[PDB]
Parts: sequence; C-alpha cells; structure tokens
Amino acid sequence: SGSLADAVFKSACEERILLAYADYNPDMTKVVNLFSKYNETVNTVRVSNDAVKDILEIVGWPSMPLIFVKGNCCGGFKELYQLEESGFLNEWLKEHEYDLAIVGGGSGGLAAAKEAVRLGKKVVCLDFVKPSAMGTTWGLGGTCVNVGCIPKKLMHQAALLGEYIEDAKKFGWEIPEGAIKLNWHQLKNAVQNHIASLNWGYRVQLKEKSVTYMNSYATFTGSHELSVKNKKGKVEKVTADRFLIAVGLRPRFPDVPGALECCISSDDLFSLPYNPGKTLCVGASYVSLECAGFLKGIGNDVTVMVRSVLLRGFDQDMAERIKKHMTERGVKFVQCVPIKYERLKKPTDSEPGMIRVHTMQEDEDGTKEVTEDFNTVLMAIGRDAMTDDLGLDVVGVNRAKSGKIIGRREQSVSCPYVYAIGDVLYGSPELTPVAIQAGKVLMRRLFTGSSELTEYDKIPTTVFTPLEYGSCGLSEYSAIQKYGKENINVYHNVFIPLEYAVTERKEKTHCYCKLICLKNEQDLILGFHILTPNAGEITQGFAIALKFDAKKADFDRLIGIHPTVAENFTTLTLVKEGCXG
Amino acid sequence: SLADAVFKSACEERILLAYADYNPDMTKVVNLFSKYNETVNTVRVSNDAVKDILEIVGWPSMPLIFVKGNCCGGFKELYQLEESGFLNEWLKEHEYDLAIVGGGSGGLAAAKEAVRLGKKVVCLDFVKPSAMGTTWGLGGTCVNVGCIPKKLMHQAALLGEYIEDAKKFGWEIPEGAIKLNWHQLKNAVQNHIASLNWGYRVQLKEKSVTYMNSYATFTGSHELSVKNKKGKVEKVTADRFLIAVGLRPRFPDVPGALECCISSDDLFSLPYNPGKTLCVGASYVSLECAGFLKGIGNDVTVMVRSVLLRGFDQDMAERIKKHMTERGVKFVQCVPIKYERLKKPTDSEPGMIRVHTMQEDEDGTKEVTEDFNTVLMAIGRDAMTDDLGLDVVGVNRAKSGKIIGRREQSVSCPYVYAIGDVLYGSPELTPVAIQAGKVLMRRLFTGSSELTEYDKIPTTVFTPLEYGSCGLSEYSAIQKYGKENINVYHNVFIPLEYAVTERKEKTHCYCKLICLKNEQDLILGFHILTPNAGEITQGFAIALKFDAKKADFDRLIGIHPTVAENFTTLTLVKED
Ligand SMILES: Cc1cc2nc3c(=O)[nH]c(=O)nc-3n(C[C@H](O)[C@H](O)[C@H](O)COP(=O)(O)OP(=O)(O)OC[C@H]3O[C@@H](n4cnc5c(N)ncnc54)[C@H](O)[C@@H]3O)c2cc1C
Ligand SMILES: Cc1cc2nc3c(=O)[nH]c(=O)nc-3n(C[C@H](O)[C@H](O)[C@H](O)COP(=O)(O)OP(=O)(O)OC[C@H]3O[C@@H](n4cnc5c(N)ncnc54)[C@H](O)[C@@H]3O)c2cc1C
Ligand SMILES: [Cl-]
Ligand SMILES: [Cl-]
Ligand SMILES: [Cl-]
Ligand code: NA
Ligand code: NA
Repeated sequence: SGSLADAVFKSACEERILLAYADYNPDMTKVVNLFSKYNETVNTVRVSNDAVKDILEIVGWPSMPLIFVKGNCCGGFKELYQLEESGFLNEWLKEHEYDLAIVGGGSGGLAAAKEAVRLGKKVVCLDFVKPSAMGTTWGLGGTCVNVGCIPKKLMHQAALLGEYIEDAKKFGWEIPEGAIKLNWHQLKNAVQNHIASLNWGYRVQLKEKSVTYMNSYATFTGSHELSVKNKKGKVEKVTADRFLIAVGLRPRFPDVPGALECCISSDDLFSLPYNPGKTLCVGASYVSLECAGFLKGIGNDVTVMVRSVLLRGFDQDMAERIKKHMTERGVKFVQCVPIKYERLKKPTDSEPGMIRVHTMQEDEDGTKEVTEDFNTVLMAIGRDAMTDDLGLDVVGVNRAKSGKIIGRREQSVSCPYVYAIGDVLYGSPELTPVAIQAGKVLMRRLFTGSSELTEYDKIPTTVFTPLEYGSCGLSEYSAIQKYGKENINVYHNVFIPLEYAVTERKEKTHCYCKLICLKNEQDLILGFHILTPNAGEITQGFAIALKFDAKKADFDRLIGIHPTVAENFTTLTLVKEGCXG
Repeated sequence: SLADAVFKSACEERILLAYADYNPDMTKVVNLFSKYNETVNTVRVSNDAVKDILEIVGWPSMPLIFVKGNCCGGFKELYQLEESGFLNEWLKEHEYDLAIVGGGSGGLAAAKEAVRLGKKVVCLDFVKPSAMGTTWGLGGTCVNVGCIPKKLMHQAALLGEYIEDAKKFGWEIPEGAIKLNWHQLKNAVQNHIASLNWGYRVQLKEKSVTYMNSYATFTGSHELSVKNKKGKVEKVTADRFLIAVGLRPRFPDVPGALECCISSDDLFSLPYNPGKTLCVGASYVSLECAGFLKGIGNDVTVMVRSVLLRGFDQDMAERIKKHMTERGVKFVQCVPIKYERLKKPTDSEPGMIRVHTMQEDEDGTKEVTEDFNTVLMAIGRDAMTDDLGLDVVGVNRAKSGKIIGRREQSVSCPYVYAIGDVLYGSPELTPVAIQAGKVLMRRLFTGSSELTEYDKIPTTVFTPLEYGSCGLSEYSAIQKYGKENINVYHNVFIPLEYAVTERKEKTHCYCKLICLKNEQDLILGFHILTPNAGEITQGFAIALKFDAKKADFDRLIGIHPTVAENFTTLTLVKED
C-alpha cells in the first residue's frame, strides 16, 4: 500500500523535484504543468497510508501532498505556486556557486560546516565579528570560543584554584605565609593564548576539509544571493541552493544614559588589558552571576544589581540558595536598576577607569538619588539577536519581535531553503552543544534524507557559579504548576563533599540536591537539581535517565561509587514537606 | 495466590507452607509442627507465579516452607533442621530479632534499616589489631582504613598538582619548594575518622540499636558468644543472624613480610612520613596508595608479579601504568623473596627495610637488595572467618573463607545471612555492602521481592589520573561476542582545566564505549581516564539499567564545557 518515510526522504534528497502523494492526486498536472515551464521533470512517490502522519510530523506540514525542491520540503501546491509567482522558484532551479551558504562561524555554523563537508557538499562559511561599542573584536569560533563558555570556565577555574590553595594548607601543604594575589594580566594572557589556539584550530580545520571560509559580514540581496563585506570594505556576492543562519546574539544594552559609554559587556571582559577592580555586575542572568562569582574569587569587590529575582527561568529555590552562598562568599546583592552611568575616569592601557552609578533608593521618610563609584560596570541583562541588517525581508524569512528566526523545526517557517540553528532560532535553548547538535543533525536530514530530530527537551545545564548548579528537567515550581502539589514527590538531601570535610569552607553548609517526581506515575523523574563542586560532571550522565522515563526506583537500584557527591542521587529517602499480620 | 501476597503471608505468619497442586507429605509437615504446638498456615500459589517465587528464594522445586519469615526449602530441608535439634531451638523466643556480626558499611546499614522496620537488633563490632598493633573505632574498613582516608590523601595529592595550576592561572605563590607535612595530613584525616566513629556510635544509640564492642563466635544453633577488649565473654541469642565481617589485608608466606611490611590498616594512622616506599602488589589498593604517596613527594616503587589491576580492562591498566610512570612512579616486575628490618620506626621517623630480589644478569640469576623506609603489603584482602564457629551453625564457606550464599541466605542454613565482602561472589565495594544490607532487611521484615543488582556496578580507581568504569572490559566483550560483533568508540580530550598548564595528564585522558554491533550498538561497558572519573561515571552507569544504545549517548545533549560531554560525541571506531 505504498512506500515508507526513509524511502520517501532518500528519494527527496536524491531527486531534483519529488511529489509525495497519498490517497488522491488532485492537481498533479498543475504541478507537472508548473515545472514543465522550466524543463524540470517531476518524480513521484505513493506514500503508505500508515506512514503519512509520521512523514507530516517530521517536515512539519498539515496534510499531503508534499513537494520537494533540491531536497527541501516546500509544502503543497499552494506554497509552490507562491514561490513560482514571486520568481523565487525560477532562481532556485538555477545552478549556484555553493550547495550551502552558512552565515555564522560559531558553535552551530562550524559544526554544520564540518558535517556538510563530511557528506561531500560544497559549502561556504561566512563569519564576521562587528566590534563591541568599546572597540573589542576577535577570531573565528563564535561566542563560546572567544567571549563565552571557554574564557568563562577558565576564569571560574582561576577562582576555584584560589579556594584550592587554602584547602592545600589544611591538607598539610606548607605554603609560605603571605597573602596571595591573582595577577589579572597573566590570567587574561593565559586565556587569550588558549582562545588564539582555538581560533587557529578552527581556521585550519576549515582549510583541511575544503570549506571556503570568508571573514565577511553577509546580507541577503537576492532570493539565492548574499552580499558579503570584508574588514577593508570589499563587497563580494555569494550564491547558494541553501542557506543556514547561525549568527547568534550579542549582549543587550538598556535605554539608560551612559550604559553604552560606561559599561563593558562579556564581549570586553575576557580581553580587558586591566584588572577590572571594584566591579558592578548589572543583571540576573547566569552570565551576570558567573562573572560576579569568579571576579570575587580572584579578590575583587563585587556588587550585583538585579531588577527582582536571580536566574529567571531556573528553579527559584536553587537560585535563592546560590544567592545565600554567594552572599556568604562576600558578593553584595542589591535590588535596584541604575537610572544613569557617568564616566569619571577612562581606563589607561593598564589601570581601570571609574564610573559613577546613579540609583533611586527608598527611605521610610521619602526617596533619594544615590550614587556609588565602581572601577568597572558589566552590563549582563541579556543577549539579543542582531538580525535587522541581514536582509531577511529580501528572502522573506519571518522573524519574531526579538529578532530570532521562526522555525518549522530548523527550516524558516516562510522560506523552504533557508534554515536556522543555535541561539538565533526562536525557542532554541541558548547552549553550545544544542547549536552543535542542531547543525550536525540538520546536515544529515538535508544531505542523507534521515528522520533524525534534535531533542530540545530535558537538556541538562550547569550554571558555573562559585558553587556550581547542575540541572535537568522541570523546576519544583513547574512540576507543581503542571501536575498539582498532591501529585509531586520532591526527594532531597544535604551532603558535604569529602574534599571539604577537613576544611572550614562555607560550601560545607550549602551543598544540596533534589529529585522531582510524578507521584501518580511511579515517581517518574521530571527533573533533578544539584548544588555542588563538579555539578556539570555529575549532571551530564544522570540526564540520560530522562531519555528512558527513569523512576525513583531506577535511581535507588543504581549502585553508588564511593566516595563521590554523585552517589547522593542513589540514596534519597527524605521527602520535602513491620508485617502488621 | 501471587508472589507479593505469598511473601507478605510468609513474613506475617510464624509457619507457612506454600504449595502448587497436592504436594506429597503435606500431612507429615503439619504432623511435624504439631510436635511443637505450632499452627501451619497454607497458600495455593498460582501456576503463573511459581517459577518467579522459586527464582527469588533460590530453590529448585515448589512445596516451600517458611519459619519466622525465612524460606527453608522443602520437607527434605525441614526434616534436616528437625533431625539436628535446630528447628526446636529456632521456634523458641530469643533476645534479638536479628544479630549482626560486623559494624562496617553493610552491618551498620542493615542495623539502621532493621530498626526503621521496628525490629530488636544487636550490632557486634570488634577490630583485631594489625600485626603492627594498629586498631580503630566503629564503621568498618571504609571509614577507618579504606575509601575515606584513601580519598582524603588522594585529594592531598591532587591539591599538590592544583598549586602548580594556580601559578599558571596567575596566582602569585611565593617561589621555592612546598613540602607536604605528613603529621598535619594524618591528623586531619584521623580527626575526620574520629567524627565518623562517633557519628555511627551515636547514630546506633539514637535508634535503639544495641552496640557491643565484642568479637562474636557461634556457640549454639541460635547463640553467639562475644568477647570484649578486657576479656569478658557474654552470650547473645537471636531468631536470625547477619554476617557482615569483611576482610583483612593478605600477607604472603615470605620471610620478614609480617615483621617488616605495613598494610593499609597501618598506613592512614602512621606517626611518621613513610619516606622511600615500596608498594608490593597489583591491586587497586597498591596503585592508589603508590599514587598519592608520589603526589605528596615520596620516592615510590611498585613491585608486581605480572599485570596491574587483575579484573580490570588491561588497556586502561596499561594507560594508568604509562601515566604513573610519567609522574615518576617506578614499576618493576619482581616479587620480594625476603624482607630484613635494618631499622625500627622511632621518634616520628620511619624505620628501614632491606628488600631481597632474584634478578637475572648476562650470566644467570643473582640475589640483589634495595633499602626502603616503608614497604606496603597490598597484594589482596582475605576473609578471616576461621574463628567464627560457622561449623557450629553449619554455615558453608568457600576455599577463601567467604560464606556461600543462596543470594544473601547461607546456602546451608536458612536464618543466617551474609552481605558485603564476606559473601562469596559479592563485589567488594561499600555501596554494595550498603545496598545488600538495606534491601535484605526489607525482604526479611516486609516480604518484598526486591533484589540487589550485582551486575553493571560502576567503579572508580582513584589513581593520580582517576579511572572510572561500568560493565564489560573490551577483552570480556570480545571474548564473549567475537571481535566481529563489537564496536569500540573512543576519543582523547584535554580537560579545559589543564589547557593553560604544561601538565602530563594532557596526553593521557582517554574514554571508550564498548558496543554490541549486532544489537544496535547496545552499550556493554564504558571506561574513562580523567579527573573526576567517579563523578562522571556514576550517572552514565544508569544508562546500562535501560539497555542504552550508542544512539542514546548520541541524542543526549552535552553540558559544555565538561569532560563528561565527551560520551555524547564519540565517532571514532578503534580498529584491531
Ligand atoms: C558569557 C557567556 C557564557 C556562556 N557560557 C556557556 C556555557 O557555559 N555553556 C554553554 O553551553 N553555553 C554557554 N554560552 C552560550 C553559547 O556561547 C551559545 O549558546 C553559542 O555560542 C551559540 O552558538 P551559535 O553558533 O548559535 O552562535 P555564535 O557562537 O554567537 O556564533 C555566531 C557567529 O556569527 C557571526 N555573525 C553574526 N552575524 C553575522 C553576519 N551577518 N554574517 C556573518 N557572520 C555573522 C557572529 O559574530 C559569530 O561569529 C555562553 C554565552 C555567553 C555570552
Ligand atoms: C584501602 C582500601 C580502599 C578502598 N576503597 C574503596 C573505594 O574507594 N570504594 C569502595 O566502594 N570500596 C572501597 N574499599 C572497599 C570497602 O572498604 C569494602 O568493600 C567495605 O568496607 C566492605 O564493608 P563490609 O561491611 O563488608 O565490611 P567491613 O567494612 O570490613 O566491616 C567488617 C567489620 O566487622 C568486624 N568484624 C570482623 N569479624 C568480626 C567478628 N567476628 N565479630 C565482630 N566484628 C567483627 C571487622 O573488624 C570490621 O569492623 C576499599 C578498601 C580498602 C582496604
Ligand atoms: Cl572548572
Ligand atoms: Cl555559588
Ligand atoms: Cl579540597
Ligand atoms: Na558490615
Ligand atoms: Na567497633
């Protein structure tokens, strides 16, 4: 009674024009008639009836029949006729310079580039770094490599190593008596040397695999045409049968006087030629807290200014516990939003400047304008998609209010040969390994015709605060909101990592884990949360439990490794709030 | 009717006979029990339930008899118990519901769980001193002379390497050599142990467990004789016994061994820096101890018969050897033939031992000596069960001194159970001892079918670079399924924490995933050489409880940046 999904998508990938049809074929000639206009031959497949629902779910279209052009699902006749009518289909059916043009040389872009090339495709990768307002710019590899996960983790490690020196003394290492300072210049140089090695590793990796790299900023000027502008101002034209947008985000600045003149962002922090000194971190994002955390850990006076709550979107119980701990470690939290930044001093080549930060502070007997002076202000309120100058209007790629591209999965909802992955895809969790997986999987779908989907649910994270926060699945609140207080079991414990047992570390009273369970479905695990050293290393493997609908009973029959923090997930009995014969 | 209903009844009733159809001599049971004014309860088991119930209790055929919630077998085994007088003494009231011989990982965990289920329990614990005179408090091997002190000294070693990283991340540490003071480390470790000793001793009182610091021996069918430090002998009776007595370090039949060589029982309370150290043996204990002693700046030699880590993946063992060699540990394939004491330890200084070896040169074989401050005898661990009176209760032991189980029930005595290192075939790990204890207590006093899972147990060897594993070695998988049906996926990686350093570890971190090719790359085992191997291995180990495939590892989204995410992006196949 027909053929199946894999056979359909293989044909779809192999053939120039494929019509996939079910029970009936009204307008088959209208399609064949429409393509005959461009001397194109239309291939056919009768799909098995008990396979259609699966095929439709995968491509994200409501009903049959389906039309593919050069291995891209277009929809039905309605969508094809729109493409023909606009002249886009005429230009689409032409030969183009590249099988795929990738706009962005970051996590997703590079991963997609390597995977497309492994599948024997001609690919162009475009990457350009518009400087920050402070003038800061960098090499290939994107946010993660240059101004994100990598530099952040290295400075976090600089901070942990500070706490490790004190433990070393308590385990009996005879460290001479002096106060011990962190030299910012050595740290920043060590970080920038590593980044430099990655910049060059990716640049080489692209050459070794015959990916055409262009250090040019790309904009759509045709249906199948990017105009790309290099550093010196040279403008070239690049054509492709398909486009992938993996452009990412840049730090958000608020509409406040001085913000842009006075406040660095994460784009600037990791190549600062000076110790940032007394620092104000503005915002409640994980970036704000991670940066506040390590700056404290390397000995700076650190303040964090937040609108209301920390880590909006994370479990607020865990957020509060991070707040308690970072407060005990000497970070100062104030609930205020600056109304003006005034530059008192400019940075020299080796010393920080000075900014006067203005706030409206509340008495009981009235309201006061208040100022406080900081060496450095880090604007860390969020990250925005900077897609206004991409010419997505020219290719008719629908965007959300926020500037992100709206997907039918990774396919532009409105344009079948433009795809988006990574931070710029509306609703995509903003993580490197998601950008990487989305890229690699998309490239296998497009050029192999496989049914593999990226799994965007139950993604584990770690917030690399001074005491790390690992999580996967629902917050306690989301579980209770969705299923009812009455149907949720929360199993939890405190614990002292054995490494801390011999020390008088503040961490000894803050390590906590909890497991959130659906009571009415055998304590199905909905989420887990842990506050510990090495939270990332613990959370990663436990996260696979959610792919198999793991129950509490599965955590309980898993034998621990002793002595570790991780084994704590194995012996939870405490709930948060005899043969009787 | 069904299994849960059978085992509930079995736990609730004094004497229960479980049957299928019209079993032969169900009368001669009721007749036998009528002798002791006992009522024999009955249950007709559903046919669809029998094979399940028999698998659980570990008996071949169906007419089953329970006594005080203990599965005895069939009429044959009951008659044996009656004939020996044991059944008569069993049906009497006794002082305790359960007597536990051993105050270690298993014993204490069983004690806490029995008491939570409302039972009167006595826990017996005594520590016979080492040959060097060393002794310690409650909590067993792990607390006093095992996992806990070992991991703390391992961390002392790691913190040594962390000081050097601190300089490369820009911490201005005053210049010149930094020494580890052994006395501060040993005191810090012993202070922690002291807190655990006391925590367990209090924990037992708080829960009304009777603790007796006495060494126990069976002198009746249902009677232990227990001897305290001062030499006082008391008698303890119970309706059931749990043996959770553990092991002690093995010494070889070699002149001087016992006089000259410390064991792990002595190492963690040594009143001196051990100095130039010889570690004898290939066990994880030998290598872990060799590793940290090197990490705190000692001249360390390891002497092995042939291979390291017998039982572990030899590819990973070789990689551990290469790394520890690069970190300055000296490996020689020699077995000492004599130890001669040159000096006794005195005044917080180590002694000196002359170690004799047969080495061959271009002419033949010659006796050779080398001098060490300290020799750690770490060849293995044996069950010291000769003096337990297991002959009196008729608890069968294996050649090695371990108790032979029908699961955790003595194969030969239905009211005696064993868990932990002393149960024949039980992996020798704390969390196994703990789970076996807790689960057994729920079986015995709740009548649940819950079994401890003894397969696919994750471990970590806390060598200077940690080795984490779960499931088959490459070799076991190839031996069992054929090289043609095994995919080995692997990678090297540099922990980001090392990227900025000149560490030796940067060339030794490796992971591999062992897959059954003919069953969609079903994961049979995984192995990783990395910092925090324990923390990474624990959660990945749950994948094997669900018959995880490579595809499950591939659709799991990594946490960046971590070592663990490496299990998410393996593409390279090891070819051989
Ligand atoms: C401070 C910080 C810390 C982070 N920490 C973590 C973490 O610990 N773990 C984690 O998983 N994630 C972390 N992230 C997020 C992670 O970096 C992002 O999710 C990921 O980098 C997004 O990758 P991408 O490929 O989608 O975009 P990007 O990596 O940003 O790459 C987009 C690239 O395209 C370039 N580009 C933009 N427009 C154009 C154009 N028109 N033409 C050509 N090129 C263009 C951009 O300049 C950039 O080079 C962090 C982010 C930040 C800012
Ligand atoms: C150096 C070393 C490192 C280890 N590292 C690890 C590790 O990292 N992870 C891990 O999981 N496992 C580790 N182990 C193993 C772990 O210690 C054991 O597996 C575990 O302690 C076994 O617990 P148990 O209850 O079986 O026995 P034990 O903990 O040995 O308890 C037995 C107790 O019973 C006492 N006893 C003996 N006979 C009698 C008697 N007749 N009457 C009364 N009391 C008696 C003993 O003296 C002792 O007090 C390590 C072991 C060693 C030696
Ligand atoms: Cl780190
Ligand atoms: Cl924290
Ligand atoms: Cl530590
Ligand atoms: Na025990
Ligand atoms: Na004791």
